[PDB]
This record gives sequence, structure tokens and C-alpha cells, in this order.
Amino acid sequence: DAGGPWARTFSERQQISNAYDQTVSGLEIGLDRGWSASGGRWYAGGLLGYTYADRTYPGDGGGKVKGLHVGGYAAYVGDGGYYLDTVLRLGRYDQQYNIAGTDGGRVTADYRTSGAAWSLEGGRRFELPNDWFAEPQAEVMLWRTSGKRYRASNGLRVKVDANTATLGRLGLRFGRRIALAGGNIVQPYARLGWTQEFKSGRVELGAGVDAALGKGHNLYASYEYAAGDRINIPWSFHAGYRYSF
Amino acid sequence: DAGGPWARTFSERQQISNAYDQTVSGLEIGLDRGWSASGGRWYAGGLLGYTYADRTYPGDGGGKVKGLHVGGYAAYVGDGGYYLDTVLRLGRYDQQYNIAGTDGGRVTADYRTSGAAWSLEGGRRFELPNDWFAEPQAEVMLWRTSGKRYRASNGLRVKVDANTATLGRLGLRFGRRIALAGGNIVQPYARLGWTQEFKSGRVELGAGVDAALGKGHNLYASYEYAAGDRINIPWSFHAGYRYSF
Repeated sequence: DAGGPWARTFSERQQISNAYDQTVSGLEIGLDRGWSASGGRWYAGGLLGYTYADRTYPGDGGGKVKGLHVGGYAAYVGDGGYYLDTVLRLGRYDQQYNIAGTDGGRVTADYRTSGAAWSLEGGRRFELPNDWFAEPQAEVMLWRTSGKRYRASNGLRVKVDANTATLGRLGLRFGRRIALAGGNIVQPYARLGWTQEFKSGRVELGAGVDAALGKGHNLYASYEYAAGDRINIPWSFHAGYRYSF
Repeated sequence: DAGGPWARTFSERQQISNAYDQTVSGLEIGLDRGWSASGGRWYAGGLLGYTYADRTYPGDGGGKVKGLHVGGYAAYVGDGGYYLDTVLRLGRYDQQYNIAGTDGGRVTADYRTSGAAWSLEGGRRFELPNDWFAEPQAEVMLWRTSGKRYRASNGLRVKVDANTATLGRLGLRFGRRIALAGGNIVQPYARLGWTQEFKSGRVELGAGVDAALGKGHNLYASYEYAAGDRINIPWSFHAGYRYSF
């Protein structure tokens, strides 16, 4: 690979508990160029995304969330098996919140907001007999959302909070690299992960397949499930395509 | 008078400054019974009211406010010329606020609230040559509004504040008691007043006429204008009728 275009979709249902359930869906599109740094292989490039979060509070109601974002990233891939990516995302959001107060009271909201998310991720691939691999991975993630706050004089006050959150993520995948008649590479794996959040914890189990289908094509699909403290993700799908061009 | 039914309407435009203009309109209805306490004349009774406040913020929008209230009151009237009334009002309100954030953001609100207002008022009538009178008056007023506050998790916060406010009021009226052929009493006066508010200042000028029209009827009408710090009341009308039954 000397770089290429790529597209990735995704969709994850969160059941976050006391309590709201949201469905987060997205689409990224992107391009990088690659080069030979001796000992490794370097990748730099950028991306464009949509993102849609659809939420629900119990009796009440909840928000919808739409957003464009752009981003830039570098990736290294070592001969020895080390990888790391860092990625910077800048986003603008549009939320239409819609609540109820069980007393009968109905508050409506509608506003734009700004986000950034920076993440850094690395890990190593240890090959094992019969083309099975082992792959520990670490991902720290930082992001900020912007605030807003106004006020109808002699009465009402509305504040949107600028929350700002760190993530750590630990995980391991086991798979087999398996070569089909022709040139194809189907490469299944199953994945175990832990992740937590300080925002100014949970375990995840999933499985995927990444195929290299001869003539520059690449397909990835994975499923993920997570249970945790606040958190509960009955399903989380990612599908991705890349052209080695 | 041994008591009777009464109705009073009113409407006052406030231009309160940095900035919102509101029009406050109302209707009270009420009844009291009267008796002879030697040296004076005592009045006790109750009332029912509607009240409508229609507000406006600059570019933005603003609220509407509807409310039922009930109340109870006593009044004393001395032979010597001293009067005092105390009145307790209990109310429930319905506000539909509607704002804009000049950034494009639109927040909507809709809720019920509770109020009470207790006031105590007194003063003396000094008669002067040719049936002109002088009448200093003092009015302290206490009232509380109730609060409300909810919150869309991991985002938005809405607070309505329970404000709670004292008023002092100083004023003087000069008029002439004037007796028409038959039995009628037209009694004009002009009125100067000061009032301020600690809420956890301004001067007022107006004029009225109170008629006793033979056979138990009573009519009052007044106009009032006020200018002050925060405050500016280009107009404030009160009309009232009472049947001496």
C-alpha cells in the first residue's frame, strides 16, 4: 500500500444507565499517502465525516444530533510489527433536544456546538504457528465539546455544559491470517477489550474479519458488545472499505 | 358600607431596561363583610383573580404568563382617618417562554409555577379647608415565586429560579371631596409616589377619580406613570367598581 481512498460506516447502540439509550451512527471518508521510512512504513492523510446520535430518556423524550467533521491523521506500521495512529478530528454539531419534566413541563432546545477529538493508539502483532497472530493494543483518547448558556431575564436559565473527556483503552485480538486460492486474504479474529472514561468502565467482546481481496480492495467488518458500570452496548457494528489504488 | 361585592381590572406597561418590555393585565373579583368596631369600621373578605403578563426581549422573543389566584384580606378604616389593609394572595402560573440566542439557537419552555404575595398597607387622611384632603400612604409588599429545574443527562441544564422579593412604597395624594346635586360624590386627586425593590427604585405620578354614585354604586379609575433606574412605566391603568349592597 502506498496510500489510498477509504470509506467507513458504523453504528453502536448504547444503553447508559442511572438513564438514556442512544444510537450513534456514522460515515467517514478519507485518503492518505504512504512512504518508506526504512524499518517501517508511514501513512499521513485526512478525512471527512458525518455523525448522527439519536437519544431517548424514559417517559420524557430526548435529543437528535447531526454533525459534519473533518480530520487529519498519521499512521506508522513497523516491519517488526509495531503500529501507531494519531488522529485529530474537528467537528460542528446540531442538536435539537426535547424534554419533559413529569410535572407536565416541556422544555425545547436547538443549538450548534463544537467538538474536537484527538486520539493516539498503538500496539504490536506477534505472529504464532500456523499464521495465527496475537495483538495487544492501547488507545488513549481526548475530546472536548463546547458549551452555551443564555438567560431570559427575571426568570429562566439555560446552560449547556462544555464537558471535556479522557479515554483509556486496553484490548487484545487473536486471529489467523488465512490465504485463499488466488490471492485473497480472509483474516478473522476475536477481540477482548476494556475501556473507561474520566469525564470532567466496561468490558468488550467482539469479532471481525478483514479481507484483502486481490486488486487493491480491502474489506473490514466487526461486531462488538460491551457491558459495564454506567455503560451497556448491546451492539456495535463497523464496516470499512479501502482501495490500495 | 357593611361590605359588598367588587370587581377591579388593571393593565400596566413596563419598560424594564438593561432589557425587556412587558404588559401586565389583570382582573380581580371580591367580597367582604363589614362591622362596627367602636372608633373604627372593620372589613374582612376574599377574592379571585386572573392575571396575564405578556413579555418581549429585543431581537429574541419572550414569555407569556397566565394565572389564577385566590386571596383573603382585612381592612380597617378609622373614624380618625387611619386605614390599613393586609392581603394574602396565592397563585399558580403557566408560562410559555420562547427565546433566541442571536447565534441562531432557539430554546423553548413551558411550565407551571407557584406564587404568593402578602402586602400590608396603611395611611392617614387629613381633611383641609373646602373639602380638599391630604393622604400619606405606606405599603410594604412581600412575595415569592417558586422554582423548577431538570436536566438532560450528559448535556443540557435548565433552571427556573425561585426569586423572592420585598417592596416598600411611599406616596401622597391630594384631592377634593366634591358633592354633586342629588347624592353623588366625585372625588378626584393627583398622586405622587416612590417605590423600590430588594429582590433576592423609581418615582410615580398619576391621577384618579373615585365616585360614589347614589344607591350603593362605587367607581374608581386612575392613571399612573413611573420612571426609575431599571424601571419605566409609560402607562398603568386601574378601574374598579364596588356595590355597597
